Amino acid sequence: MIFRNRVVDKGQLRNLISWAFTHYGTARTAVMADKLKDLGFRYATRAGVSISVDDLMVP
Amino acid sequence: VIPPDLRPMVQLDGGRFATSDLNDLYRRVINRNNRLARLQEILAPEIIVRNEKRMLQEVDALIDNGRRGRTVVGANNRPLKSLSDIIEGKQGRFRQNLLGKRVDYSGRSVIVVGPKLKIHQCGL
Amino acid sequence: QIMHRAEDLISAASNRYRITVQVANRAKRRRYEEFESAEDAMMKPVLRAIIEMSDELT
Repeated sequence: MIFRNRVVDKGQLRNLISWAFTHYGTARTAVMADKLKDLGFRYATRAGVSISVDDLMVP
Repeated sequence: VIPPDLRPMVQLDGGRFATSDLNDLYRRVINRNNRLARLQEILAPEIIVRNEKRMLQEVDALIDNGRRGRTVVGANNRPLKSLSDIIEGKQGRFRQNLLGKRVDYSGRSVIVVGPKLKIHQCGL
Repeated sequence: QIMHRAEDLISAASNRYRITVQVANRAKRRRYEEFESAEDAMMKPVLRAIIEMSDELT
C-alpha cells in the first residue's frame, strides 16, 4: 500500500513493474501497467502534444 | 539405387513432363555400365574398353556432380543437384526438410496496429 | 476471473512443467471420462482441469 509521487520516467516504470511482479503473481502484476498503461494514452492524448516546426529549437 | 516414386517423374501436361535430375545420372550410369560390358565380350581394344572404365568410374559424378571432375552440365549447366546434393545445404532438404519443415494449420496475415485489445490475448 | 490468478498455482508447486503435464493428465481423461456432453465439460477440458486443481490446491 504504497504511494509514490515523483515524476515518472521510463525506468521507474521499468523497475516499477519489477518491484510489483517481484512480489506479485506474474499475471496478477503482468496485467498491471496495462489499464493505467492504455491510460498513458488517453491522457497523453488529453495533454496532447506535438511538434512544431521550430520545435526544432536552436539554442 | 534410390526408389523411383521419389525421384519421380513429374506431371505437367503438354509434353513438358519434367522427370528428374538423378535418374539422368543413372541414365548415364547404367549405360556407361552396360554398353561397356557389352564390350567386354567382344573383347575389342581397351581403347574403347579400358578407356570407358574411366567413363565408368566417372559414376563419381552420380555421387557428386561436383567434387572432382568438372561438374556435368544441367538444363543451365548447373551442378545437377547430385543425389549427395539433396540434404546438404541449409536449403538442401535435411534440416530444413525436418528440423525446419514448413507445416500446416496456422495464419499469416499483416500485423497492423491494433492496441484496442488487451495483452494476454491476441485478436484473430 | 476466467484465467489470471492461475499464474501462482503452477508458479508455486515444485516442477512446473511437471504440473502441466499432469494437468493434461487430468485433462484428457476428465474430458474423456464423460462423452455425454455434461455441460460441466461444455467449457474447455483444461480449464476445468485446472481449476479444480486450483481449488483443491489449497
